[PDB]
Amino acid sequence: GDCPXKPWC
Repeated sequence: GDCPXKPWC
C-alpha cells in the first residue's frame, strides 16, 4: 500500500 509515492513502488 505504500504506493504511489515510493521509491520501490
